[PDB]
Amino acid sequence: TTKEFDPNKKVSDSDFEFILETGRLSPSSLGLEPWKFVVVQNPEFREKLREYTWGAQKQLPTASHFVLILARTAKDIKYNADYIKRHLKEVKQMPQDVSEGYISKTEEFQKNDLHLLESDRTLFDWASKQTYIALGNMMTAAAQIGVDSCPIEGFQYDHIHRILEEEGLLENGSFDISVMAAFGYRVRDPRPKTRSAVEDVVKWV
Amino acid sequence: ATTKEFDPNKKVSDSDFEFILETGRLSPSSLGLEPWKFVVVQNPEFREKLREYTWGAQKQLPTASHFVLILARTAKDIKYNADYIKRHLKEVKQMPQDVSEGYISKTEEFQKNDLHLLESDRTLFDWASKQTYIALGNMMTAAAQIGVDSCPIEGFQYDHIHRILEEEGLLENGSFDISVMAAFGYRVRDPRPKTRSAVEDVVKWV
Repeated sequence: TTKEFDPNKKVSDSDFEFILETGRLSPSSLGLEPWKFVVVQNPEFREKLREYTWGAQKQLPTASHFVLILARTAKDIKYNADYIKRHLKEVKQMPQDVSEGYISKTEEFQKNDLHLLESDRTLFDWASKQTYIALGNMMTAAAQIGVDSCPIEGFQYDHIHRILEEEGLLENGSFDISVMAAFGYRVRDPRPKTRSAVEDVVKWV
Repeated sequence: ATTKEFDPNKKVSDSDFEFILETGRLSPSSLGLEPWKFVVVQNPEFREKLREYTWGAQKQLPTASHFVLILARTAKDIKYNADYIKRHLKEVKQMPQDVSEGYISKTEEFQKNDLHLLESDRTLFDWASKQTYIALGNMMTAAAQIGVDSCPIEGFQYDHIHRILEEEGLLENGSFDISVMAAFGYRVRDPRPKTRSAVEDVVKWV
């Protein structure tokens, strides 16, 4: 938990590549990797975002690196989307017949196991969940090399969506904003962590 | 790091598993609400009841050293005006009554207007569930740091799993619902190497 960074201490290229790499190598439901990591270093772009990111008033100006994590939309991660076909063939190297079975399974999973086809937002939120795995792993990776981080949800979706859309970063409706993340070196010690009593959040069966 | 099957005769030590569980509990959450519960299911009978409707853990449930159900808080507890939040801010975060009133107002504006979380009970639940996926990742990474393999599991029939957890009393009068499951143990063999999109396809710099 850091809210503010040292604006003059930058995470090295190769430390940041390690953070991004732990994101890329994160697991995802069905191996679909329904994410994109947009690293926003451009000062002016940060300032546009900051106007609608109440939760990053200090983080955006000071962060060494700032990441928008995008999740795939229903357009791309519904069972029968082309993104999934390309993904299974080109990344997972799945034969055509193996991929047909995999897609069938994906279909049954989405429709009847988790009821993801209720709405386009339900599918989006499923893909977004996968991005929170990457988020956690990227923050943990950072911490392991002495790099502080802050997850950021405090933004006005409508504005952020507009800004990213105009910028072309959502790739004709393939993506939407999932969550943001600032990385850098803290300028002060964090609030000491408070957490629920162990017996309130753990039960053994 | 992708394991579908474990050694049923190699158990994670209580101490090693506590390290895993603790990194989960210490995970960050939006607004610090920690909207989760970790149910560790070691009872082989209970595993078998889950297994009947958990297609995605046919081999994991029998063989895992440890099996975890991660629950998320429902609309009942993490809607801005819910009592869970007041108790949480007061008793865990030690917020003065005046500070907590402001925090709740902010939570309300955040949920209604910033992220549109009150579109349905399911959208609000899915927000809390996303917090649980942070913990899930952290638990998996912690495991890997100490040589422990892990498998996340979404491959289950919601309706059946919900019913089973509900009947067992684990959802605490609608306070929780199933978010995601996780198996922990020692692999029976090395996994294939990971395939992933090339870095230039999933990273973009502005």
